[PDB]
Amino acid sequence: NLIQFKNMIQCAGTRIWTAYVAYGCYCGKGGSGTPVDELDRCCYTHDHCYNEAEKIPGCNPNIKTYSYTCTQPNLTCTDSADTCAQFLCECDRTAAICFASAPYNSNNIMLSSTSCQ
Ligand code: NA
Repeated sequence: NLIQFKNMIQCAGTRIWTAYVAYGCYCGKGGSGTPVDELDRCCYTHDHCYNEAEKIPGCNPNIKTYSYTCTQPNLTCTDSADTCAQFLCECDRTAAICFASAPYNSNNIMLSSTSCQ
């Protein structure tokens, strides 16, 4: 669930989802070239994760609602039976935690430069 993902973001970190709407070559719609930094790599992986999520029968990353808990800054994916929800929650949780641990070079914001092949 896209809504859950953004809430899952501010749980683990301090930066809201808007800070990521357009960063590097992969954070934001689509993605190309090679990630420019640690954060952009976070987004790179997240996208491949969703692409994978779609290879699961009846599994759409945008609409599928999963179960998880937030004991800030701790995230927990409670799903175990539902594979889509499980796998999908893992994607988002991984990215949320990744985002919060990686640095934010405001320079790599909105750039496309030669960097994003
Ligand atoms: Na993306």
